[PDB]
This record gives sequence, structure tokens and C-alpha cells, in this order.
Amino acid sequence: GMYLKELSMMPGVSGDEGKVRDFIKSKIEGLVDNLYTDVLGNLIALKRGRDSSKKLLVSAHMDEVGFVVSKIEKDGKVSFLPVGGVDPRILPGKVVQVKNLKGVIGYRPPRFENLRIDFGFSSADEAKKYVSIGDYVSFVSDYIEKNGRAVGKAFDDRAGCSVLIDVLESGVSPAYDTYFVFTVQEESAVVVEQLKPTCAIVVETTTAGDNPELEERKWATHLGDGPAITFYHRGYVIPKEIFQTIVDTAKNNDIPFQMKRRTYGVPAGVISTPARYIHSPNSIIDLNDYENTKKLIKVLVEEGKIVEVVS
Repeated sequence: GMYLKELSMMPGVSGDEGKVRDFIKSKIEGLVDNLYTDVLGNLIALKRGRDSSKKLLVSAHMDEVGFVVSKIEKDGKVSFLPVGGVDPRILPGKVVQVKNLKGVIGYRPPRFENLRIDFGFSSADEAKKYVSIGDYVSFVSDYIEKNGRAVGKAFDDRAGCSVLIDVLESGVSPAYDTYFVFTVQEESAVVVEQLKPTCAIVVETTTAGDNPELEERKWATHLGDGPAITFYHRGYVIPKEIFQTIVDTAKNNDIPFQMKRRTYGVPAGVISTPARYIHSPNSIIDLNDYENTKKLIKVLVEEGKIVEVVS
């Protein structure tokens, strides 16, 4: 079926994506022709196509924002440093976890040095039996799904990963050798140099409502309006040919889509599932949008027009 619930809830902070990688592997092993972990930790799955003369690369990121244990205090509390972009102002009272041990961020009895995680210890010695400097701390969150909307954490980009797994579970017959890549944060010139793709499709999640006080509820990427097709990304060379192929594929397959509105070295396209923040770490996705994203990726893969337009 779908594993968004497990993907979302599972811990996999940048630099510590092992459990997420192991999970994805267990779900796609018998669905792909080849599957391996490259030297940086990226999971590379191959689905050979009718034509092996060209390669399509489709990718999603496994990592999420989090923290790292920087110090264990003599009273059992732990200090931490951010891993990714985190506003310390909203952290007090947040539940987090370190190696399956739940804790809560609070002030020490707008900085990280002023925050402490309380797991319930009284001494540094007690804390050490469960915790250590360098361990990864992730947010704790539930995943609830009702009336077509789902709420949980790390939808950016665990929804993208889930989309790829679902395309594979649905049984896909690619036009060209297609690599499904699940990436990690490294310490991409590598993945492209090793696979030499003709072109790439990056599957992301784009989240609106970042700033509640100055949020844009009308001129933004919206829940329910379909996957967003990026026109300009600055990080990826998105030629007109690719942009238009994606749009035409959508229109000819009756797949709703919207333009991307935000407040590798090879030709690429970017497709995003819309998300909206509710109470960070959590955000919301619309399941119809998710399904349309999956539909669009599957058609792009089976037709191969996206590969043919740049070669």
C-alpha cells in the first residue's frame, strides 16, 4: 500500500538516514532490477526500461531537520545544536527523541545555548546509559489522515520518497533505464558522475505558511490544486522543453497541476506536492495532490518523452 505514515513518523535527521534507508530498501527490494547504497549513503534503485541507451534519474531526499547532542549536563539534561534550519523561538515545549527515548525541549534552569532537552534524568551518569554526545535528535510527531488531508512531520521530503515507492509498487514499465534515487545529506556531483543521466526529475514537497503573521493565503502553491511544476529553481537547469513536456503530460492525462508559487548539471524538472504548515514540525498534505503527483511521475517514466526532448 502506502507508507507515508511510517515514512513521516520515522526518525532520519540529515547525516543519520540509516533507518529510513533500511525501511525504503525493505519495501522496494523485490520491485527493482538493481538496488545498492552508494559510498555517501544514497539509495539507488534501478528499473530497467525498454531502451537502455539513455537513463532517467528520479530523486527524493530522505533527510529531515533535527538536532545533535552537543553536551550532557551534570543534572541529566542535554544541550543540542541544530541540524538544518530551525527557529529556536518555537522550540520550548516540543517533544523530541534520541534513540527511541522521548524528551521535551525547555529553557535551562532566543538561543540554542539557553535550551535543554529533558528526558527525565537526574545525573550525567544516568543519562549516559541511554544517550551520548553526537546522537541525533528528531522531532516526535503522530501522523493523522482524514477526509483527504494528512498531518505529520518531515513531509518535506518523506512524501516525495513515498511517491517513488508507490510508483514502484504500482508496477512501472519505464521507457528508458530509470534510476529512483533516495538521497542523503553529504559532508550530487557524485550521483550524476556515477549514473550519467540524460535528465532528472526531482520530486519535492513545497511548504507554505512558514510565517503565520505575514502568510500568503491567495498567491501561493495550494493544497488541492495538484502537483506544482517548477518553472525556475536556480539550483536546477530546467529547460523550456522539459517544463513544457511535464505540463503537456499533465494536461493530456487529465492530471490537475499548478504553477509553483513560493513567497546536478543535467537538464532537470522539479515536481512538488504542496504542503502547508500547521504547527511546525507538522504540515498538511492533500491526498488528491499526492495521488496526482504519483500519477504524473508514473506517466513521465513510462512515456519517456521527457528523455527524448533533451536528446
